Amino acid sequence: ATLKEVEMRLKSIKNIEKITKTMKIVASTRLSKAEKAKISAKKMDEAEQLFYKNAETKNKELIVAITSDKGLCGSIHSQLAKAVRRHLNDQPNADIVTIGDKIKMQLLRTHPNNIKLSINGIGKDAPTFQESALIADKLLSVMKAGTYPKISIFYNDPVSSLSFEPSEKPIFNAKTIEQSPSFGKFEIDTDANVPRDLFEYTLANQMLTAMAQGYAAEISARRNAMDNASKNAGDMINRYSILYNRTRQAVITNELVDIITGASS
Amino acid sequence: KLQFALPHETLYSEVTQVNLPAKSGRIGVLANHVPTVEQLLPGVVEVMEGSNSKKFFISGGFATVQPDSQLCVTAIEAPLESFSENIKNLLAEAKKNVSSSREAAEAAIQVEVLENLQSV
Amino acid sequence: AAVVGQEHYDVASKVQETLQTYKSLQDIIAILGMDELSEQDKLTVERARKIQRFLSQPFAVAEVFTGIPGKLVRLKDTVASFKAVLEGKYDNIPEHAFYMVGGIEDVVAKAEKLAA
Amino acid sequence: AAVVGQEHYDVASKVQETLQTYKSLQDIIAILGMDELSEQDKLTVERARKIQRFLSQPFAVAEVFTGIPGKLVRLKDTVASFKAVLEGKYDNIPEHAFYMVGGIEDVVAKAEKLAA
Amino acid sequence: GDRQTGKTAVALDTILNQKRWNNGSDESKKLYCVYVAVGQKRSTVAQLVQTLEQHDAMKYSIIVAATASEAAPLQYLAPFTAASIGEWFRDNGKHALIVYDDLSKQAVAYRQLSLLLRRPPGREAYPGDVFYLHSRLLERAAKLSEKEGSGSLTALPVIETQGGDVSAYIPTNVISITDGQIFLEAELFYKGIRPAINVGLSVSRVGSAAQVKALKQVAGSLKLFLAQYREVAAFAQSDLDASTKQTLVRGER
Amino acid sequence: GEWFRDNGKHALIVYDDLSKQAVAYRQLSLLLRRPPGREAYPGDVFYLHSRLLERAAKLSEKEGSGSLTALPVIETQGGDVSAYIPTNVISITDGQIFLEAELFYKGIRPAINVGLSVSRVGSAAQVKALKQVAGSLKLFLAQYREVAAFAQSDLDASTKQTLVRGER
Amino acid sequence: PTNVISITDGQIFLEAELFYKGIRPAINVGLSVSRVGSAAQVKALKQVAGSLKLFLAQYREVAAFAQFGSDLDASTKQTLVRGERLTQLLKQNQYSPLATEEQVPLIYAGVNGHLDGIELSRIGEFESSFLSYLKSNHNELLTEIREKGELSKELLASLKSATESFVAT
Amino acid sequence: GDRQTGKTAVALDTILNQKRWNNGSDESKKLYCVYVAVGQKRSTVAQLVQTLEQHDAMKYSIIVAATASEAAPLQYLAPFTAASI
Amino acid sequence: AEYFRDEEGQDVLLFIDNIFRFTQAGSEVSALLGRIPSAVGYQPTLATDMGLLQERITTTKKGSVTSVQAVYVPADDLTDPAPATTFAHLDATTVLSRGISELGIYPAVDPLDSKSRLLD
Amino acid sequence: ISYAAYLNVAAQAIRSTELQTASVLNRSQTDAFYTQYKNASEPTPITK
Repeated sequence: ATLKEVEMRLKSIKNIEKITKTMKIVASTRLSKAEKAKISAKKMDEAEQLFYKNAETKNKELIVAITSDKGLCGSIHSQLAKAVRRHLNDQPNADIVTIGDKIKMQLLRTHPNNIKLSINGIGKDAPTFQESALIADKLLSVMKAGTYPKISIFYNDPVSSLSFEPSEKPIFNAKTIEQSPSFGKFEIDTDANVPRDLFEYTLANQMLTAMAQGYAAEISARRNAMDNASKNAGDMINRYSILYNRTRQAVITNELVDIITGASS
Repeated sequence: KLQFALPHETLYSEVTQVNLPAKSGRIGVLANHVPTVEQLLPGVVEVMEGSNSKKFFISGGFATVQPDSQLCVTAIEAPLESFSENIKNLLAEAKKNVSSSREAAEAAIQVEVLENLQSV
Repeated sequence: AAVVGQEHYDVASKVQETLQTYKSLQDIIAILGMDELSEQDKLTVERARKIQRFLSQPFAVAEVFTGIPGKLVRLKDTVASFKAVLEGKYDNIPEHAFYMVGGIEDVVAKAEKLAA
Repeated sequence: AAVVGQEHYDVASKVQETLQTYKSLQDIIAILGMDELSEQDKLTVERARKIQRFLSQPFAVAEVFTGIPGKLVRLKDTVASFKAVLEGKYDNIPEHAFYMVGGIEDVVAKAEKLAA
Repeated sequence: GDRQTGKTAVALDTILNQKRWNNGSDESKKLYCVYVAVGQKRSTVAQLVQTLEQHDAMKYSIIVAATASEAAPLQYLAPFTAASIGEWFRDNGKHALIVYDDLSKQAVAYRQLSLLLRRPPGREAYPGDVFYLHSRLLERAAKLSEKEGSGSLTALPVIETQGGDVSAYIPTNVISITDGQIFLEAELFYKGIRPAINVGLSVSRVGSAAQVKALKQVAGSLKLFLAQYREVAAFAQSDLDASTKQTLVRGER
Repeated sequence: GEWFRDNGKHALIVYDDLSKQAVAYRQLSLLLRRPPGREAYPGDVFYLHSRLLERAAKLSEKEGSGSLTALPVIETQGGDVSAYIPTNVISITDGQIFLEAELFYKGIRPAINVGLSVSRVGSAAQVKALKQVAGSLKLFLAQYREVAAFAQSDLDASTKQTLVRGER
Repeated sequence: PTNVISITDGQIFLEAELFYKGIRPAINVGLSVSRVGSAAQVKALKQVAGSLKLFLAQYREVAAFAQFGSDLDASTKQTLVRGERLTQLLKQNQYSPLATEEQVPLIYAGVNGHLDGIELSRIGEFESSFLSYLKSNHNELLTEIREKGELSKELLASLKSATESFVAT
Repeated sequence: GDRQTGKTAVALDTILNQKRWNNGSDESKKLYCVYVAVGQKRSTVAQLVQTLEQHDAMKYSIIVAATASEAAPLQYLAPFTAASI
Repeated sequence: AEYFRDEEGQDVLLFIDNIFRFTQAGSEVSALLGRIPSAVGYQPTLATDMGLLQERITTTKKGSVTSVQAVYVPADDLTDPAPATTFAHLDATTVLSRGISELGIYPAVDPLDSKSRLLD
Repeated sequence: ISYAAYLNVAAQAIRSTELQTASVLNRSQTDAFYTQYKNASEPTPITK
């Protein structure tokens, strides 16, 4: 009827409310592990930065970007899509390595030619050394990463535990490391191949950190989104509930009137 | 002061003597040591903070004395006790694997790991 | 398409389809944000938001009551105005620009007012 | 239970649960998908879809409304064939190879037919 | 608006403001205000009377009473009679006001009469001639021409929305008769906006050609502006343009 | 039932189902031209149902302790518990037991949903032994209901323990 | 309406939203039935349209899932792609009768997936042009559909060849 | 379905395709189409007959009408006498 | 109560049980009287009957009958006509919650929900 | 092979006493699928 169609639709909204509540909670649980990992990873990254800073390492641009395969991780996917596009105007020829499907789809539209590499299986898993290492290894072999005298990686820095600002950092090339200052305060002879090794090692170490930062932001975003969803669903519940109650009364009245009219005759 | 950091741990962040196996042989750091970068090879590692000594098994990484006397060690995983013969059984299989066949290089790395394992 | 001609009918058809989509995804929009819709659709939604605002035309004699001087637009002008909007020609400027104004030319001008 | 035979009952109870699970999970599938749905649950869903189309069975008097002669399947045969399905003895059979056909002999035969 | 949202208070304030008008001399600048209390507790009305006498406003105002106790036929006849009293002032040209609180309860009274006269129930079970009653009542209050002595009787009839939904037979019938409505939002009242005047659902027709020029100049377009504030905060809940942010900041003040 | 009760004994009368009693009275009333009422049921159907259900009582020791326990059964017409005949009976009754369709389908027999089952006398006449060993049971099951929605990834151990306990 | 529904042997439900969506006739097969069925369907058209209902039914379920997002697998998006073209295929312009002989090809093309090859927007152009192509070339084929009213193996092949030849265009 | 929303038009299309056989021969493959219009304004009917005359189909159409003005008994009688025709 | 108030000058407090069941009872009596049942069944004389009941309940200068009534909402629908009629008579509302009693708070009065119109 | 691939293989091997925790072991396995693109055109997604 009106009454039943209201009621079933209201039931749908109720079920949606329940799911968005449930999801928001599961996301919070998952987020805790993600964040825990990220601290340890970030500490490791800072030690490498200690070298780079003191070295003043300061590095065709390469673009790498990171998002999960998974969706509804807030606006991580599309805030990143917009900020990548801005620096894809700043290099309208850049070779894009898209780590995860979601950034790939949006970015793919803006320059199809520029899409050279993309990965998958990222989002399902939580960042692990194997993944980062393998992506890095493929970056060197497949993409010939070292040839590009500029590399830049984009990720989502989880600015605050309820915010994420998509962020980028420059992955430094071995040439830059060679001619950067504070040689002697970091020694290399020729019997080591530390620029060419350290570049590779920190190619992955930076990438893993970036992945950790991103993943934490993604799960955090998903929690935030599912929380806001619950609020919106509640409002619709209330609106259709008032409608349900009114509709119920109206049916009773209309039916009652019909019997009365007949009885009167 | 040793900064020993890993993507899942960080056991050190002053550490007095550290003895390290690097692609340059073995390096020992005592107080102010020359501020260098050294690639750490897969290792049996000793870290001493005071006279107290901690034995580490190290999966290779990098060692870098910073000019602010921060011995930044980054490695993928750590203690020596964790090393403890199933690894020998797997290494036998890995020796077999090289015969047929990245896998060739991998099995070669396994022979290197066997040396590192023997070091324990 | 005969009575008021094919061009008029085609222009109207697209408006109807677009708006019907906008109404259709109205549920989804509330349940999860507009940035949680498909990109192709999101263009449609943004366009539709413009179309909705565009439909305004300050009252021509209840101009007093509204407090905004009236606007009267020719039928020939109207077809042109909507045609452009459907081709997204003037879609690149605020919703406010399309809100409470007359013809297509007025939207452009109101963008200039807003731009200041 | 006893009235329709203990085996028959248990098999049919298992069918009911399997289908009921699929229906409850249908809501989960709607938003979440099978993406974060459990492997055990997925196997139950897959069985439910197979069972769902194992229900399908043409009618001889709906050769008019289909064109495939109906199936008159013996009671014992139905109990046996449904039991097997639940056990997952025929989870190596396509979902569509249960559709619009008789008992196990037909279902397997239709698997081969689709294979060819 | 909604029941007991200080519904009475809104009207009372009008009476209070016109105290200094009534302490005036120009007879045009006199509102002789009638408060018709239908279906209200004798106690509440008595408190109201005492309130009016506290603001010493009673001497320029009449109170007509058809309390909750009072019989339904008396309640039916209560607005009509009150409007007659109003007409004596109006037809003396003198300006006046009549607040009919609550005509929705009069609707219930006429409903009772109709049913007890066994006339078939109308829409929403309210008799179908309810429209005729209200329209006849309401149109007896008017601004008359200078020929007719510049008569004025302002009408403010007070309708108690069912479930705060303006769609509803008794409310809509009234809305169509009146030349503007002053819907008040329950949510805002609760959320401590006193007075809680919804501007989404408050309109006025030819009211915008009665106010002094000062309050047209100073207040110019503010109605439009806060119907941009309403919109601004509608979609405020991602990235706020500086224009929208400025509006939100202004809107809040 | 009164004869047994009057004789001081105890007995249990199960009225099954008063929903059909209502319809029959409706048939009589409408045919006797008595005015119709809510949900087209006669107006004094409440008076009848209440009158019937208040002839069940636990009589004083003056009256020799006797009693007539009663258990009316009401049939839900599409689960509409806001329906006029259910609402009336619900008011009259001192507790309700509410069986849910999902539970029946999910093979839980008895399919009583103990969420909306309440007894307003309840534990006052419960076996002391059984009272002791099942206050906890109510609380555990209550949690199991809340932790029901946790049935669909990364999930707290505490909830999972509850879930296991609840299912068993 | 309830009384009439019982009496009648069919329902031809028109959906209001689908009218606005521009599907005219705006019929929805979910609420449209023919209880006498395809005993009244001409043999040729019966052969071509055999799974048209099935495809549409699959499209409907898949489409429902798609509105609630979640990355649809390729098999579902095959359905989605087929279905979308079908929806456009259904559309018609009021007061334009069509000859059955020239409705049989269009359904053949769709069911034999040739129209999945053609972009959704220009499906309407394709249908018109396809008919023009048949009018030019396989007008012998059109004559046969009129004359014999059942598609033989030879007709199916001829029609298939004609469609394939025009898929390029 | 929903009123006036090509309500007439869906049906009218059917009448129009039966033109193809009607114009043709073989009376058993012909139909004769009787359009019954109950409760509709004269203008609607007039448009319909104009459309039918445009499609030159009033060479087989019968229009049985009971316009909106016309009496309620005549409206009740209208389907049953259309049936007779 | 009126003997107490008027003829013993006392301020008294009169409990009423369900005023829903007062209404419900009145609704039946209407139907028995054969009067046309008004909206949602409830008697056409509903408003007047409550009016008599709750205007005899009033504050006199002799005494005052204070009345505590129990309002058992019909299906928790406050949109129903009978609660609305009641709320007009009500001056204050004490809104006990069982959730609140479960938080160990006796009085079980839900503080946020409690509202009075003489809290001015 | 790359230096960090060498270290990776070594790290994976190094998680073998067998008495070590799941998280290490999870860190020592990956199921990700290395999709390959180029100029959009995709070489077949070889497992990562």
